[PDB]
Amino acid sequence: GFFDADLSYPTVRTERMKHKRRRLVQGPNSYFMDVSQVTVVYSHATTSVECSKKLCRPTGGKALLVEGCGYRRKPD
Amino acid sequence: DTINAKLQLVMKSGKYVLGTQQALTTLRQGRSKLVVIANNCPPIRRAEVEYYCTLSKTPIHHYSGNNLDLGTACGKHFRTCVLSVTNVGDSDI
Amino acid sequence: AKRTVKMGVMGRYGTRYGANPRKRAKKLEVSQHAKHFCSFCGKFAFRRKAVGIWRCDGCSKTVAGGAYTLSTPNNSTVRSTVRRLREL
Amino acid sequence: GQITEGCIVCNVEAKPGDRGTLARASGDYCIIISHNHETGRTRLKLPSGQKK
Amino acid sequence: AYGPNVKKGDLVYGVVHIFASFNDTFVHVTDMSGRETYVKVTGGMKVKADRDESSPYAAMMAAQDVVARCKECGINALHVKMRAVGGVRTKSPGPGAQAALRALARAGMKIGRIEDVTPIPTDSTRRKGSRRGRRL
Amino acid sequence: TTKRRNHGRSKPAHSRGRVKPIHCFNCGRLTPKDKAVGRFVVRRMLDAASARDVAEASPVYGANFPMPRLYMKQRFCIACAIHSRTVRARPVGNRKIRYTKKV
Amino acid sequence: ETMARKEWYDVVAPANFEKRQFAKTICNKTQGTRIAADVLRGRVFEANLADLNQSAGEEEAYRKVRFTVQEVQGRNLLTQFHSMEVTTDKMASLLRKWCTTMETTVEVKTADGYTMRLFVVAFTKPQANQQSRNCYAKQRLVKWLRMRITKMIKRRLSKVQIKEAVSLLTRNVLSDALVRRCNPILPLRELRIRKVRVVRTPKFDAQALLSAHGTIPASVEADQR
RNA sequence: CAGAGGUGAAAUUCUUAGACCGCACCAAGACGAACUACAGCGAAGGCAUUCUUCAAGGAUACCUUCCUCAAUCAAGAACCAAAGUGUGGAGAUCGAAGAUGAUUAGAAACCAUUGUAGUCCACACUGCAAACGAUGACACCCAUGAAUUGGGGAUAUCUU
Ligand SMILES: [K+]
Ligand SMILES: [K+]
Ligand SMILES: [K+]
Ligand SMILES: [Mg+2]
Ligand SMILES: [Mg+2]
Ligand SMILES: [Mg+2]
Ligand SMILES: [Mg+2]
Ligand SMILES: [Mg+2]
Ligand SMILES: [Mg+2]
Ligand SMILES: [Mg+2]
Ligand SMILES: [Mg+2]
Ligand SMILES: [Mg+2]
Ligand SMILES: [Mg+2]
Ligand SMILES: [Mg+2]
Ligand SMILES: [Mg+2]
Ligand SMILES: [Mg+2]
Ligand SMILES: [Mg+2]
Ligand SMILES: [Mg+2]
Ligand SMILES: [Mg+2]
Ligand code: NA
Ligand code: NA
Ligand SMILES: [Zn+2]
Ligand SMILES: [Zn+2]
Repeated sequence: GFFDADLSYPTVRTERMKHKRRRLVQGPNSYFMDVSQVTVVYSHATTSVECSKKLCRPTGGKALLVEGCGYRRKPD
Repeated sequence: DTINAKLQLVMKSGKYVLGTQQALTTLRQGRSKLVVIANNCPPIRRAEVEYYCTLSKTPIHHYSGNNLDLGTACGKHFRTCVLSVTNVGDSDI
Repeated sequence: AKRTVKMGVMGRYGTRYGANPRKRAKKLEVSQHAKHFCSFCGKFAFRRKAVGIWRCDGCSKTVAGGAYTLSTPNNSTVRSTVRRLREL
Repeated sequence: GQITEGCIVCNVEAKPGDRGTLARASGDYCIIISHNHETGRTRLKLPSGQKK
Repeated sequence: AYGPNVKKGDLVYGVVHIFASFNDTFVHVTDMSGRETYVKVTGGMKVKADRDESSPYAAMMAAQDVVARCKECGINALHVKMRAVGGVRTKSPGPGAQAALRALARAGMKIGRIEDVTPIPTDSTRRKGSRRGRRL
Repeated sequence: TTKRRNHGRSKPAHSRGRVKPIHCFNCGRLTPKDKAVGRFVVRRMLDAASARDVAEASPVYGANFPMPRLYMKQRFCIACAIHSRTVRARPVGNRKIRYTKKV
Repeated sequence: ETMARKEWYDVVAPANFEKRQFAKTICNKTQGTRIAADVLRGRVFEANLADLNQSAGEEEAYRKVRFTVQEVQGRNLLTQFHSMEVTTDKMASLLRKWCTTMETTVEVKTADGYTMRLFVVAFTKPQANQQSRNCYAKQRLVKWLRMRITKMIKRRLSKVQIKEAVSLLTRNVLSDALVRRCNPILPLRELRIRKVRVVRTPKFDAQALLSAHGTIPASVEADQR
């Protein structure tokens, strides 16, 4: 302890555990990836994405990537 | 159902004709692309329509409802036993 | 305007035959004069001619069933049972 | 002998070739109970509730 | 005179059904199919008062009467089946069940396998008494 | 004057509407299944004295092979549970003691 | 006197069991138009599996087998399998509180007729390092487990004769296969077949009965003392 | 083969015309034990066997869409345990009324043996409960420690 917690400047340890709509300023949780023709895939996709074959499977949470194609997270 | 979704696309974008007599006329010509028959159709009338489709090699779909359901699915307020679509627009089938 | 409060078609009997006997006969009287749905064709055009005999105005088809209604509830059960046994 | 057990029937012949004597009034029927292949007989429940 | 044609030391098995309620006790010996009975003695055949038909003493006397006569039959070993009233009534065995089984063992019979065969419903009809129970 | 916070059963306010009743093991009174006093008992068929008499006379039962037991799930109405000493009235301080396992 | 008119018989089991002549019984001797064979046919005898397969170990001591008389040959009664069941004390000692109990019913028909019903039961268990207060199962896994058991039993028992089917149940082979293939779906504490009953039988065949009994040990009940 | 049932103790009641008891079956109507828990679902009333089938409901996930569409209420409408009513079915169990034994000063009651209406199903009524958390609905803030049901995110154990 011994550290005073400022409400307007929370520590990274505290703020990292919060629900996305309980942060000081709310924001997204998802991101975009590219796979390899090369296509961009949403991290929480729920529809069917085609190359020539399906690349991901829908899930209750994050989408499931097929095995046998490299993927990389895009910035920003 | 999947068939009902396509009928709405045709009903607003394509061209069609309602009734057995007008559908047979399109089959005698070459303009027919698909024929839909309700399950509530007289057996002798159905056999005649299917024979025309076989001769002209036209795809045919057996609807799962009666002529009341087929008319409702087209947005109409009357019963239709046979439907023939001459033009399909922005639709797979 | 509405011409009677309670008894619609039984009003032809005046004050005679008693309230409960009139009430029980009204349900069957209404049913035997209504137009029932025809599975052949698609119209509400089934009318009873004689007891157990129904004719369609559109189809011009005659069907045998029911003293006061086109199909009895016991008949619906029997059709399902027969279809199930045939599919075995 | 060709009708599955548990079926609903009407116009039943009491004796072969009688051309129909049981379950003929309006709304009536008979119920098939069981078969006996050794004796070649069939058991029925009549509208009155009796078994034959 | 009676008994199966076996050597003098072989074991011949029967089955004894012991029914012990809170009003009586049955000691009943049958074959291994249950279709043939050898002897049957009840506690009520041994006492004179209605309130003693289920006492452990009456059950002890009934068992000894069973052994003293089934020895002529040639039966000298028994499998045991015990039951309470069961059904929708009580499932606890009556007082005479313990005494009857012990008496048979001390009388000379060999004891095979033991099992409880009380009737148990998977779901039941309503039992007697009201929704308030027996108010005694 | 409310005597118990749970009112003598196991039905919180916003959990259930009704629990089906059961017959008392002893008198037959109908009691909701979550209110009645339940016990699972395992009783030996014979006591120690009778068991040794039977065992010596058996070619089956002995040191290696034990003898069978009775298994029962008993549910009582409140009056029958008190009269049979299954539970007793307790001082006000001690009423909140609960046991989760057979002791 | 009753036993002045009784006669003794022997009950023999099919060839799948080591102990052939288990149990003895009595019946009235033939008098007038009443024939002893007519009364005897159709009786059901119950025995303990550990006594039949005396070479078996400890799990067989908790099962009982029933046989039904089909023919009388001298003083011997020839039998066929009727049912099998776990004893009541053993079954009631398997239930625990904070788990879930799963039951299935399977009905299958063997090659030579003989429809039968199976009645399986199973229980869940906690994992080795579990800390939770219960090990209840999800309903989707219970349904999946029930489906797999039904598929394996019907496939296995519909290709064999009645004699081999009994040997699979008696010698504890089918249950082990079920446990091995069902643990991946859901960790199981125990899986048992608790009751088998024959529901329907084919027409009587004398040669089929004889081929199932091998060599018949001779009874000495009718001889002189 | 001579008793069985029932009680604190008995008696009404059944039984050599074979009761009770024992084994395997058959019929019919209810009901789904143990697992069953300060657990789940439902607006409340309520809801526990398996398989097939129909239309729904909530929670979670989302860098999808839309843009104030909301909260709560006289009048008006729908649902609502048990008992009760009407017309058809059904009628195993239990059982208001009634009958017969006891107990008692008396006992119309509590106890015992029975038993009608009911108890179950379909359609139509009725609109009452200690219909209770005796606590109206929507919204905000609020200390601590162990748990539990469903979904999701991050990173040593068992089976396959
Ligand atoms: K008899
Ligand atoms: K979780
Ligand atoms: K969680
Ligand atoms: Mg008292
Ligand atoms: Mg809730
Ligand atoms: Mg309530
Ligand atoms: Mg309690
Ligand atoms: Mg859990
Ligand atoms: Mg008595
Ligand atoms: Mg259950
Ligand atoms: Mg009611
Ligand atoms: Mg009624
Ligand atoms: Mg009525
Ligand atoms: Mg009664
Ligand atoms: Mg009474
Ligand atoms: Mg008096
Ligand atoms: Mg309350
Ligand atoms: Mg109030
Ligand atoms: Mg949940
Ligand atoms: Na011993
Ligand atoms: Na009744
Ligand atoms: Zn018509
Ligand atoms: Zn009680």
